[PDB]
Amino acid sequence: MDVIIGADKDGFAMKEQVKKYLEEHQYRVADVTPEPAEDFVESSLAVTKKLLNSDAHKAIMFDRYGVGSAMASNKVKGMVTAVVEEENTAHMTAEHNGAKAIAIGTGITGYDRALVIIQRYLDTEYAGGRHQIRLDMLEKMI
Amino acid sequence: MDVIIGADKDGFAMKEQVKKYLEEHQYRVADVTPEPAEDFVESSLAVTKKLLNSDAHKAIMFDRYGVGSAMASNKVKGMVTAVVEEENTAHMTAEHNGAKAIAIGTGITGYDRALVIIQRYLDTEYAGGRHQIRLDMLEKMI
Amino acid sequence: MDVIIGADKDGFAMKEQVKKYLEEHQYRVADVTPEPAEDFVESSLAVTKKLLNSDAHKAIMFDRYGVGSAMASNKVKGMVTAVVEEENTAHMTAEHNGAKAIAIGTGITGYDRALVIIQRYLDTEYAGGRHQIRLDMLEKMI
Amino acid sequence: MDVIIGADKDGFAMKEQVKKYLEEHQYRVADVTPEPAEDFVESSLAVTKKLLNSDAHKAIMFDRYGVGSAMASNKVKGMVTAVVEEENTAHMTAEHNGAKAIAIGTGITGYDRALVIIQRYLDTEYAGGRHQIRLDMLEKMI
Amino acid sequence: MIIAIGNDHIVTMQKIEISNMLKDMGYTVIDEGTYDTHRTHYPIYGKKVAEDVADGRADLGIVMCGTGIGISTAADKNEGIRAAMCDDVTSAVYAREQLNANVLGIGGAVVGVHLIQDIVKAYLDATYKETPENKKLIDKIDNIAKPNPDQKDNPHFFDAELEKWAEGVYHD
Amino acid sequence: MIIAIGNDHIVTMQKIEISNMLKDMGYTVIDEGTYDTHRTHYPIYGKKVAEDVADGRADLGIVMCGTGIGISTAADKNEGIRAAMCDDVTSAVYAREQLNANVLGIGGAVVGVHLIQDIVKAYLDATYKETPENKKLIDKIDNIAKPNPDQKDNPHFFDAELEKWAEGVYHD
Amino acid sequence: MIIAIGNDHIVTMQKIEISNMLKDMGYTVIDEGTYDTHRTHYPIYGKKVAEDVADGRADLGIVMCGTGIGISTAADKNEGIRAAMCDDVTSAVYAREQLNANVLGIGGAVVGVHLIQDIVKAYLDATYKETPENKKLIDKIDNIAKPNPDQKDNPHFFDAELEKWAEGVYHD
Amino acid sequence: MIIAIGNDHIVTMQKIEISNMLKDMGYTVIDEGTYDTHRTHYPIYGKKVAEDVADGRADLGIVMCGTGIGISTAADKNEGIRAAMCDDVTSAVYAREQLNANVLGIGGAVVGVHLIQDIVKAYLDATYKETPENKKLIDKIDNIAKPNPDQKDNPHFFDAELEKWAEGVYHD
Ligand SMILES: O=C(CO)[C@H](O)[C@H](O)[C@H](O)CO
Ligand SMILES: O=C(CO)[C@H](O)[C@H](O)[C@H](O)CO
Ligand SMILES: O=C(CO)[C@H](O)[C@H](O)[C@H](O)CO
Ligand SMILES: O=C(CO)[C@H](O)[C@H](O)[C@H](O)CO
Repeated sequence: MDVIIGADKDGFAMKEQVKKYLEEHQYRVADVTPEPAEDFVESSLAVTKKLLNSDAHKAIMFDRYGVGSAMASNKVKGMVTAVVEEENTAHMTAEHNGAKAIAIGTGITGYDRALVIIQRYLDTEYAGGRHQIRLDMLEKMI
Repeated sequence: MDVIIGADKDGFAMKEQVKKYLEEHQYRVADVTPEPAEDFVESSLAVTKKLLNSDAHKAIMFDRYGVGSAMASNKVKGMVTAVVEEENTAHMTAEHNGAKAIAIGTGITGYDRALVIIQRYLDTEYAGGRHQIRLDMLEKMI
Repeated sequence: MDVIIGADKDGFAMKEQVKKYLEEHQYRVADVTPEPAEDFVESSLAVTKKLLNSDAHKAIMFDRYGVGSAMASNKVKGMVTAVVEEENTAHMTAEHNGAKAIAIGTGITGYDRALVIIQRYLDTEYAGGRHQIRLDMLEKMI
Repeated sequence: MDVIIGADKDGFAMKEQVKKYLEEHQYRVADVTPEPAEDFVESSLAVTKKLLNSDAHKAIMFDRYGVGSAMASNKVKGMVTAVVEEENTAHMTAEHNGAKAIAIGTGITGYDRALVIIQRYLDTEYAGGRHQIRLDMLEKMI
Repeated sequence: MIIAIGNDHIVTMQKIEISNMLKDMGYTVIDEGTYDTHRTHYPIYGKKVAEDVADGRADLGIVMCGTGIGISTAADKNEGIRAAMCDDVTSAVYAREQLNANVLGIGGAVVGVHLIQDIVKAYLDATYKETPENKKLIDKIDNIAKPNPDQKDNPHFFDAELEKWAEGVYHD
Repeated sequence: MIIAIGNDHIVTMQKIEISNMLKDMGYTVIDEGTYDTHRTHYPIYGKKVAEDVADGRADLGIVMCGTGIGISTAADKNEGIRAAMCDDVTSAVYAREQLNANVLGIGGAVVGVHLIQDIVKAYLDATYKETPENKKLIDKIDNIAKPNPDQKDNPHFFDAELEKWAEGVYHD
Repeated sequence: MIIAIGNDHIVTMQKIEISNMLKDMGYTVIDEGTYDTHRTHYPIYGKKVAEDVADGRADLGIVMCGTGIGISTAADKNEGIRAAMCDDVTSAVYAREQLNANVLGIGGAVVGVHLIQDIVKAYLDATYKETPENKKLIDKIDNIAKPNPDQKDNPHFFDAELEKWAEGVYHD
Repeated sequence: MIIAIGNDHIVTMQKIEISNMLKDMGYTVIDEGTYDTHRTHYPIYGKKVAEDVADGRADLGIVMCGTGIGISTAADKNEGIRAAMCDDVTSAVYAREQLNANVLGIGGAVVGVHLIQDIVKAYLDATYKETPENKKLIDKIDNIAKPNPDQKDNPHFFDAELEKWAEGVYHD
């Protein structure tokens, strides 16, 4: 499975740890920010571009609060980014939403919890069906 | 106001950060683990001992998951330790419970959130009144 | 205390029974339909007229289903008529609403229940206070 | 469809009206109280005996409040009697419960409403299935 | 068909149950009554539902409050409306069949939800059966009140009372 | 005074409201009915409440289910019990005053909470008043059923049915 | 101040609690989200709340769904909006103080009511404090999306999807 | 497996949701926590659940109150118990796998029901994985408190405090 990752200065440290984790678990990782991005807008948009152009359908954005990377990337047409800070949304956003990416706030979520959130997100497939109407609506928006 | 703090190897890093934060904000801190404790049982019990044997009513225990320090320190007769991961319990446990100490898991809670949790806890006083019956009950237990 | 009563052909029988009941319990009754009214529109309007043009604040309208007498009399500006089939509304409509009259359907409510409903209604005074805003609103309508 | 009916002095009048109604609608009626029963215990038990011995599975007991006929007849092993004063229970008790009979209180329920209750009860079949466990439990009791 | 529904704060939960049922049944619903459970005033929602029905935005209306008396009375006090206060299936069917009532009132705090569902379904399923007898009754009913142009379709009709409320004029 | 209360899963919320009220009124409550809303069987709780009353562990009992018919009937089918199914205040008062009913049954899904509160209050406030007439009725009722020692104080009485249920015998 | 609020059917009860609180706090509320718990679609309400805020009918907006992700994303995808998805107090305060977020999103099924209340209170109490740093971030965010006049103030924007739904195209 | 559950009056509704889920999952449930929403005291139910687990009447326990701190602390203060206060899946799994916690505490007013369900399921699904490391930690934990025979299996343990409560000693 492919996973796109990116981060600004505040999320870089965790991004590096997660990258190691992903490689250890046989994931093909595409890091769009080998060096920390100027800010979360740059990193989140870099992740969005790489994702929407790649065949990957999973991505992780790292910054201080998560909120920013999601706020910025969701402005992109067709993109769906979920800020995740607990274990239920970790899988529900994948199951119900397009969850093309999740955003983790390094100042909000501890590492051990982030890994559980990440693994649940990666292990969950989109359910489609009735949920597609909402995704069609979102992709229609700017 | 006085604040008693302590941590094992996992929570030591954040403990050091919070100590600097607290001292910068005019708080008189009593660090019972200048060097990381063997484990969370030793650190939580050290904090509890110093607390119950002092005129301070606020304490912070640091470890990896929070649960351990609370599970251990709550075994001490008269002690009341709250694991805190969000901002509502941060103040409610002090208002309603004896909240002699809060336990923060560094693998669960990010630093920025930890500071908000800590500040809310420190800024809240016990309400007494009807709540005392429950505290009287707890102190009666082992 | 005074009570205004009236009924059409369907509610006449119970009306006569209640009149005897009321008179036996020291109630001063004003019967506006000594002979059954043509229909519930005539009986309910007769009761309403006598009520709004008198110093009484309690009235009982009798017909087959209750709904008709209330539907008709409520069209009169300032009137408030409650169809009553159970014992809670019996007192609540007087306490909260102007409850200038209650309407009982003889094809719906048995006599023994009717008496309990009536007694509860007669024994309850309007609470005023916050409820007045709603009564002021109703009286403002046609 | 067969229907067993019975009543004491207070329920006799309505019983007679309903009997006429049932005959007009092609129902085969078995009246166990051509003359009013001494009390509701006698009438309700008379109805119960005739029912549990007949092939009929519908019955109507009439008294002043309904409560008594149900309280007495339900003491009979295997009997299930429902006091009915509104239109939902009228059918739900047949659908879910054994509803071998319904009890109507003439001092509680008006004639027009009683007819709607009766017709809904007569038009509804027991659903069986999951409900049978509860009926098996009831029939096991004294 | 379009059903307009309204309620005061005491029965918002019961209103939600009925709204859900109506939609499952295929009805289009216009929810006017209050949306939360914050203290408000029944006449406001009774009037809104009444006007939806009178103006043709909705075919029928359903209104509820604790006992239903308040809001159903408010709905009745509007042009083109015949509101039927019914806590039972029997009178509700009579209301529709004989009086062609176009607004149903129910006490959400005195009637259980299963029975409320039954009353609503019976009321909706019923059909007005005109006769020279009930047509005369209905016409008499439609001509009792005197039309007030200041009330008809006037959203600021109760502003006066609302201001006094904000000023604490109606304290307990 | 001690009041035992029970219910099936359809009306647990209504039971909770009544429990709260009874305690605020100063009564001691023994909650037997089901505690959550997981599908279960009304006779189980009707029997539990009935025995609390018959054995003297409770002074009176109150049982509820969707319509009340099932649980009140279950309660009535026990030694020492006179269970009255009352969805109204009038018959509830009659039940207490004339039949000395010691178990009150109510349909939590057909009666609104405010009216349920009124029925319970009226029933409890009422007092049995013996008369040569009702004493005779009560005696008749108390002697209709034939006591079954196998049912009396046997909490495992329905085990056979519960097993058949766990085995899918009662599928829809 | 005016607060617009919206939600999908999964969290209508949580929305009601927040609505009640906002009014008790003195805010004027414009409830757009769904009013009952009948299955519906979060983008509809997210868009309605977003436009209330963008058009100046409301000062701020609050949207909720099970996790908040869907409705907060829908809200964010509108001109003039900066929607922040915050299940905690810390990031909510950051959203207001640093990003001048004008729409708050919360997961009504993952956050408990008491914490939801705290998040809302903290968000509202917070004040945006401009700095050369966040002014630059905010400008970037406001210029990412390309405006679509066909979406702006068009309440029929999702009609095609709603029709496909009514026709069973989105079956499970 | 048997799960004992308890709660104070603030989260009775959340407890019901979990009880329902546990039963759907095949677990046998012993509900000890309060049954209605009348003001009561968390230590009572925390102790009852703790003893069920310690005495072998239940395999594991789950306790909840507003924040969960009170009742989980009460559960921890009993012989044979290791109570884990967890508002998240991660620490709950650690609690079971490393500390073999036999009682799970959750804040029913701060965690949303969907997340509570996830925490409970993860906690139950997890298995204790003994190592010389955690066995030493656990043994140290089990030996911190000094056993008090007057508390162990003593139902009247809190009578003293309850009497004072009835006497208005704990007024606000
Ligand atoms: O039943 C009502 C009006 O008839 C209302 O629900 C109550 O008056 C309530 O207190 C709101 O005014
Ligand atoms: O009313 C009831 C029994 O008379 C019950 O609430 C229903 O049958 C319910 O479906 C449970 O069996
Ligand atoms: O959380 C949600 C969207 O992110 C919604 O509440 C759920 O998808 C729900 O099933 C309605 O679509
Ligand atoms: O969270 C709690 C104890 O920690 C309780 O829910 C509250 O104190 C509540 O007020 C009952 O005491």
